[PDB]
Amino acid sequence: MVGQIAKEMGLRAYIVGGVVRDILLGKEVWDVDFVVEGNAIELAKELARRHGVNVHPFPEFGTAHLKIGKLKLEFATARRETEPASLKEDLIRRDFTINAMAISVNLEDYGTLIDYFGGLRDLKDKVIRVLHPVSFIEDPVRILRALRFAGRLNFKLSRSTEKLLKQAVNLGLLKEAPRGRLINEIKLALREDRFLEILELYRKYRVLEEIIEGFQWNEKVLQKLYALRKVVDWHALEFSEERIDYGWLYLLILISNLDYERGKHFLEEMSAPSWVRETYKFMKFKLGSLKEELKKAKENYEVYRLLKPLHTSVLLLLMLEEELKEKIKLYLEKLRKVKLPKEKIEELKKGKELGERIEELKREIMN
RNA sequence: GGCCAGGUAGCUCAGUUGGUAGAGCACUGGACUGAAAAUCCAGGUGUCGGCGGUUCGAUUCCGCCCCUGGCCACCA
Repeated sequence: MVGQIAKEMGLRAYIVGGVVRDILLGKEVWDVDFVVEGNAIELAKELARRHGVNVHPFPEFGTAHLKIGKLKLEFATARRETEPASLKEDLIRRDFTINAMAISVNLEDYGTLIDYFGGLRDLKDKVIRVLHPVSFIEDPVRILRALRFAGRLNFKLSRSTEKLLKQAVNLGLLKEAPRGRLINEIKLALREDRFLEILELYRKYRVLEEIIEGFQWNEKVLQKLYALRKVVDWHALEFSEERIDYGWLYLLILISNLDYERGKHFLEEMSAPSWVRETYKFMKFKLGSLKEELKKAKENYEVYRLLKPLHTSVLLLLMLEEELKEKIKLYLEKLRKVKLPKEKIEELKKGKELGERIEELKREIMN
């Protein structure tokens, strides 16, 4: 219908950017971005009115948003900056070549890939490539993005792009950029499954030292990150129904040896989940004594006592220890499995004494 | 879209080591009246958002959604 409405209005609309990339990468997404030559707002309004759905105009931005089923559609007028702008002009202002392509929805040429800068080739050769030298200078946030992309798609930075990147951070543009954009970029990054690789690019190009204050790289933290990777693998393998957000753990490991002030400040800027702040504040002090307690553990019931109150995160942190690993595993796939029949429980009930008694019975079963 | 709170009666508001819920004004009922109100006795003041899960047991622990408000990024 889009090419039809566009036909009627004498306009040209195209699918654009990341979406196109994801399409070419065989990834399906519910968020599609259109670029219209001519008024995009009217296109969106007509579309929404024909499908009979609510529409959300933004006349100052020149863009509109509408949802059809699970599809999320964003229409945007072609512009030359961040006279009518040509498609080519709207594409030239984007970050990397793999993000620089477009696909016509117009009825006559429909299905035709439009590639000006050779984004198809770079996608073909697995290349993260900036459109112009000045790129990272314009938007320093791209610095992270490139890395992020290179991590997820497992692409490589072109020599041009790499040189310009190193030069971009060397000029300290990372500190000058808006804190919010950067922080959000990182928040995106940690949600990747390949986020570890991204951290590797982060360490390689030394961007973390600029954004975080007091952060430095060493071997212990790195090995901790890999051990965390393995633990995450196993946990997300057998216990996968119990999954939580893993990237925050890697973040915690990164900020572990940091001062608590800059740590709480960082988690504050990062708007981390409550369980993340809890796990961090618990890790900063109590964790040592907890480990020392788990070392003194003999009976299984004491282990149950020191463990069960804690969240999954803390346990995943305890799996870092070689000595504690089999113990925590034993706690997970074994130590908690149990129930009690009717008559017995009825006799157990014959206040808090019911709970205490049940605990006495459980510790009677364990040891 | 991420996060933070706030979610408690009809309205306005507190409540942590999980263990049997509260205030101020409206609600019914009766004593009171010619009727009404005040006031007295009292006692409804409630699946403490919705739904699952862990637990003997969840307002609480966790997960997914609902609403409102505020900080935030809002194309790539």
